[PDB]
Amino acid sequence: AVQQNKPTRSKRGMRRSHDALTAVTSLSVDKTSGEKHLRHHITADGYYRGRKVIAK
Amino acid sequence: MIQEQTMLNVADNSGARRVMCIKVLGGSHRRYAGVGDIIKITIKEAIPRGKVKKGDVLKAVVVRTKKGVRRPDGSVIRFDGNACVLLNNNSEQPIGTRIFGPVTRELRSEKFMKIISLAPEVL
Amino acid sequence: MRHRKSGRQLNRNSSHRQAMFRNMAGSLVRHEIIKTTLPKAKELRRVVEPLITLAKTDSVANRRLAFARTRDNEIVAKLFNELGPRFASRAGGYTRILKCGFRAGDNAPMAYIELVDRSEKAEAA
Amino acid sequence: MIGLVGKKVGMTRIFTEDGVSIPVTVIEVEANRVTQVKDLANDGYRAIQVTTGAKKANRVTKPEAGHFAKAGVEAGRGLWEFRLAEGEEFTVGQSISVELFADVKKVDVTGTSKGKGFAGTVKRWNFRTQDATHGNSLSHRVPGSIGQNQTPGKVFKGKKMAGQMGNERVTVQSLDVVRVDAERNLLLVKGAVPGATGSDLIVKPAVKA
Amino acid sequence: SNIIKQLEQEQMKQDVPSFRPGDTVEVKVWVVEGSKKRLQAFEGVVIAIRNRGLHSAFTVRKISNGEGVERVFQTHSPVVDSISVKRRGAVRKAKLYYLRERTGKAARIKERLN
RNA sequence: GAUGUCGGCUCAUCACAUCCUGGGGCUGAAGUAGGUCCCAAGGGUAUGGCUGUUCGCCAUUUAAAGUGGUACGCGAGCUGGGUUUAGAACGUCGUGAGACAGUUCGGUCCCUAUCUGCCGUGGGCGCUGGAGAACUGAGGGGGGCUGCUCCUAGUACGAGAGGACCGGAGUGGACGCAUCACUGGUGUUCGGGUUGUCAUGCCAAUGGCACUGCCCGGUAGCUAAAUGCGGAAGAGAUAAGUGCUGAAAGCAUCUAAGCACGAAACUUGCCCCGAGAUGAGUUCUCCCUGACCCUUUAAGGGUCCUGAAGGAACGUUGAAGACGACGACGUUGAUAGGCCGGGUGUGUAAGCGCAGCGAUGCGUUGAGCUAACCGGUACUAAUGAACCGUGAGGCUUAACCU
RNA sequence: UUCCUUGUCGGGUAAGUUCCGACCUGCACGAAUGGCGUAAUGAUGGCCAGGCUGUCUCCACCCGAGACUCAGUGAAAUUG
RNA sequence: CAGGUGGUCAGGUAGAGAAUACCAAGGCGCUUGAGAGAACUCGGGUGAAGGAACUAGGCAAAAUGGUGCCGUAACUUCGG
RNA sequence: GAGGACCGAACCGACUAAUGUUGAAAAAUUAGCGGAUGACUUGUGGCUGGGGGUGAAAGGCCAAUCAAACCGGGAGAUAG
Ligand SMILES: [Mg+2]
Ligand SMILES: [Mg+2]
Ligand SMILES: [Mg+2]
Ligand SMILES: [Mg+2]
Ligand SMILES: [Mg+2]
Ligand SMILES: [Mg+2]
Ligand SMILES: [Mg+2]
Ligand SMILES: [Mg+2]
Ligand SMILES: [Mg+2]
Ligand SMILES: [Mg+2]
Ligand SMILES: [Mg+2]
Ligand SMILES: [Mg+2]
Ligand SMILES: [Mg+2]
Ligand SMILES: [Mg+2]
Ligand SMILES: [Mg+2]
Ligand SMILES: [Mg+2]
Ligand SMILES: [Mg+2]
Ligand SMILES: [Mg+2]
Ligand SMILES: [Mg+2]
Ligand SMILES: [Mg+2]
Ligand SMILES: [Mg+2]
Ligand SMILES: [Mg+2]
Ligand SMILES: [Mg+2]
Ligand SMILES: [Mg+2]
Ligand SMILES: [Mg+2]
Ligand SMILES: [Mg+2]
Ligand SMILES: [Mg+2]
Ligand SMILES: [Mg+2]
Ligand SMILES: [Mg+2]
Ligand SMILES: [Mg+2]
Ligand SMILES: [Mg+2]
Ligand SMILES: [Mg+2]
Ligand SMILES: [Mg+2]
Ligand SMILES: [Mg+2]
Ligand SMILES: [Mg+2]
Ligand SMILES: [Mg+2]
Ligand SMILES: [Mg+2]
Ligand SMILES: [Mg+2]
Ligand SMILES: [Mg+2]
Ligand SMILES: [Mg+2]
Ligand SMILES: [Mg+2]
Ligand SMILES: [Mg+2]
Ligand SMILES: [Mg+2]
Ligand SMILES: [Mg+2]
Ligand SMILES: [Mg+2]
Repeated sequence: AVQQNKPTRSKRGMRRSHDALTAVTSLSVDKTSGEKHLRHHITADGYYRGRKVIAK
Repeated sequence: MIQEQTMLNVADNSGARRVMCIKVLGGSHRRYAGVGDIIKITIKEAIPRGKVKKGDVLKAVVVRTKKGVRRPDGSVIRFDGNACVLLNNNSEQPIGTRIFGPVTRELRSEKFMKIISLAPEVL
Repeated sequence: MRHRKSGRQLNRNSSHRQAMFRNMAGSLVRHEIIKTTLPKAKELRRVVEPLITLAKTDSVANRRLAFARTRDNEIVAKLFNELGPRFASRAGGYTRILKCGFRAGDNAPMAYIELVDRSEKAEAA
Repeated sequence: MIGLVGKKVGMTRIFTEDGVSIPVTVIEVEANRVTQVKDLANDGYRAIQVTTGAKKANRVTKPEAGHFAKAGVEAGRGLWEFRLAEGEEFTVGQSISVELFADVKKVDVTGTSKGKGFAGTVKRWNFRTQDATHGNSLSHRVPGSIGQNQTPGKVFKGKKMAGQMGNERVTVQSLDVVRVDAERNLLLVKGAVPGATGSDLIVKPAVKA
Repeated sequence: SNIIKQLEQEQMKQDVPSFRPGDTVEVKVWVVEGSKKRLQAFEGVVIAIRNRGLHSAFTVRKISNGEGVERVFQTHSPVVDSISVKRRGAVRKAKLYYLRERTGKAARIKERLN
């Protein structure tokens, strides 16, 4: 099975109307280090909910 | 749970030993026959000098099944083999004069009272 | 359908899952904190925490039964000599899953899982 | 007659003293509280709106809370309407108990059947499986033909195909009422009713005989 | 749940004797033939027991008139009038389904001798 | 510059010149059972033996085993027996190469679906302030089969044999829906037995591998063979048909005026979907009551302040699920895991003691272990926030109030 | 090898256009382009029976690999 | 690049064996992963009752399976 | 201790089915299958050349090529 006519650039754009990425709504701010992080994820320096959970 | 091509033992003394169900009577596209159902059979093996001979086409009533019967309280009564009793092709009366092995009370009907009265044990 | 069923398949056969969680449980009690994918971490709880509950009653029967689940005497020793007494008063929930970033190689959701009492005094041994 | 909203507790059996096992479905029917009465003047049809169960105050929204406060009843886990037959009168805030079915012999139970997800044509429409052997190539449980040649040149609407099965409203009719236990908010009907354990059920007297 | 188990415990018999797979029991059931109701005995080996509270059951096997018969009883049904253990068997398994393939001397069961 | 060609399988759909069931007229229609014609397409409408077969014959059923259309429906769905390449052979024809709807044995069936269509399921925007619910029902779909026994009654009818209409009751077959209490299946996540071998230092005890090594059982879930329920009654308008009154046509006449009956068809009644029904409906509840500037001065633009109801997101998840969606829950917490207790399953662990030359047996012991189950329990993980959504909601007219 | 032809009769099956036995009416067998037999042999053709079974009645569940979602890479036939 | 490619070497336990299973010496985990646990396809496991009713056809599957001893028919070219 | 003897690995082959059919592969994989001391199989080297070779014979094979190979030339053959 294969196309009988070349689909247009218009049809191609309509199909991709749902391919748009959804940016992260908002980052959480740690209460101790004040860093930004994904909610429910530890920070880049190992903080989570105001606690140094990993020492690296 | 008897269907066509099923081989059954004979529970009477009519002379047949092995019969094969060739039709489940009583309804279009009917699939199975339980205890108390009439079936059309052919005789695959008989004793040398019985009342019936190999090749005859008769009717039979199923009296024992491996699938078993279900009682109103949920009980089951299963048997080790399938067995039937040969009936006259048009009169629906038992051909033999004796019944071997137990039967169930599903046969408790005026149509098969002859079988119930002859059975060694009714379950 | 999957109604009321539990346990993840993790794209492995049964014998591979059993071997993997046996190794992963041994690594968890040896280092007290490891980093793995979030699905593997959640299933590891149903493996390691029953071992800690088992290690609360020291006996040759429990030790052998723990050895059958781990196949490592160094692991069994630490379970009954260290982790048993350390969790004697805690009623379940000996682990803690902390979600972290995504693995660079395949964008897998990673997570740390650690024993809850991995405090500043764990540096003694 | 109006019906009641209950919850499917599960299935068990009742042994009758004469030796008969009756498979029953236990339906927990707590007090149904009338929250709104509709009439021909204001709404164009006669019906009552009931609620049942309880709900945590932190999970009810202000629009819903104001609706329950208007009636003066505690917030339940949902709202259901029942068309009133001619002669039935109910007041808002009035509570309706399971003893309404004291003399009812047969009921119709409505629920949401269990969801099977995406189901093939064999499971969903009882299609016949093609041959498992005898040369069959990758076509064991496929539906086979779905139409005729060029003359229709299309697939007819309503063709039986694979798709979502279950998880829909289903009514079982004419179920015998085995027992009405008013003091325990229980209703035992003979047979099986749609839905999983814990789902909401709507029990009405049998519209047929 | 608390609701269903409450409905079941008020239907269960309180005097069902204890028996194990391998014991030969004599079960007496109620047979109704119209206006009469007599007790029919059914003695055989217990080859399976299903423990489910009210839904408990056990299946008894016997050789009757050369035909092997198995009957599954609902132990809390009012049909089952009484249950009596005749002798106690000594088996290693919980389901004696292998007895279906044996007969005569091959289907013998050692007495528990407790 | 290719429209794959028989039959079968799967899946159908329409026609009515109807096979069954329904309604009738006539009968050389006593009854039963038929014959024939009219109306009627709602539903239903065999399994096998032989053959590539369609067909047909035969066996045995059934209320009946309808006739046709649909590319002799259906190969980007299956099959490849037949037909229809290359091999070979027989009969036959030909000097021969070869040939024969003559026969015989053998003989590669490709395609990841763009569009239409169809089955499901979402996103967007709309519906005129926003939001959360509950509905109305325009419209659409599903469903509609039937046997046998009993009573009426051995009555009506009939010389007898035989044997009813109408009406009522029970119980089946086929089909459909739902469910898992029961009976079972499965149950490579539970327990046990056991062969070979390797390892844990060795014994003992375990683990790995051998299709889950082979097996025996089996929880939850799923499920049929399991067990509940369904087809209706009723109503409206009718078909063929039967009529009442009744002229045209002093009679007669079912019809012309008028009136009454009349079928599984039609419209309802039953079940499901359903306000994108743009003709975008109804009801209930909830939320928002700040400034200021510019300009071409309007359904205008901008700044500051403000951010509600609610939503979404994230997290724990679900008998919900391809993904979305849908449901529950997020410390004022039982959402998941763990833990505790129980249940269930398996069947008397390990260790020790005793007996035995030993294999092994006995006692401790219905022991030990026990997945998805039940009841509990904040031990672990579900965070303070942030984000989206605003600030009283056009014009005209009419009835009401000012 | 036989068109007529599913010849006829017998056997087997409840039922056998195939099979086996016979008949001879050989459309159009026939004697080294061999005739008729033939033990053994055959991944040879036809037919029957026992055993066995998900081949089927009629499918159910389960274990894996894909399908599906996420990240990376990234084709093809076809096309006024 | 699941293909093809001559010769040599030949450990242990079980085994008739260079079969097969598990291992030694030695060498590898096959150059995308991570989730999910739909239809459907592929490769497998199990299956109530029935047991070829499937089908052109028992296709496929299931089944049989070793050693020793006992015992073994028609027919035969006397070997089978 | 004979055998174009028997069973069965290597080895040679290719009967059935499924898969694959823009393949892992321009002929394979998986499970079964035949021969397996011989008219056996295999390595290295050699010989036979296109109306010719070779052929336990299929018009088979002769470099993925065969009812007359391939390459260059006649050659811009001819084409109602
Ligand atoms: Mg993967
Ligand atoms: Mg579901
Ligand atoms: Mg079929
Ligand atoms: Mg193919
Ligand atoms: Mg058109
Ligand atoms: Mg063209
Ligand atoms: Mg048709
Ligand atoms: Mg007509
Ligand atoms: Mg109708
Ligand atoms: Mg056609
Ligand atoms: Mg086509
Ligand atoms: Mg062919
Ligand atoms: Mg030829
Ligand atoms: Mg194809
Ligand atoms: Mg198009
Ligand atoms: Mg189960
Ligand atoms: Mg040892
Ligand atoms: Mg190893
Ligand atoms: Mg293994
Ligand atoms: Mg427990
Ligand atoms: Mg046959
Ligand atoms: Mg045949
Ligand atoms: Mg012949
Ligand atoms: Mg000749
Ligand atoms: Mg010759
Ligand atoms: Mg032969
Ligand atoms: Mg991708
Ligand atoms: Mg080689
Ligand atoms: Mg090897
Ligand atoms: Mg799968
Ligand atoms: Mg089976
Ligand atoms: Mg069986
Ligand atoms: Mg058999
Ligand atoms: Mg057949
Ligand atoms: Mg057939
Ligand atoms: Mg085969
Ligand atoms: Mg096999
Ligand atoms: Mg040889
Ligand atoms: Mg050999
Ligand atoms: Mg091979
Ligand atoms: Mg040989
Ligand atoms: Mg030729
Ligand atoms: Mg070549
Ligand atoms: Mg020239
Ligand atoms: Mg030219």
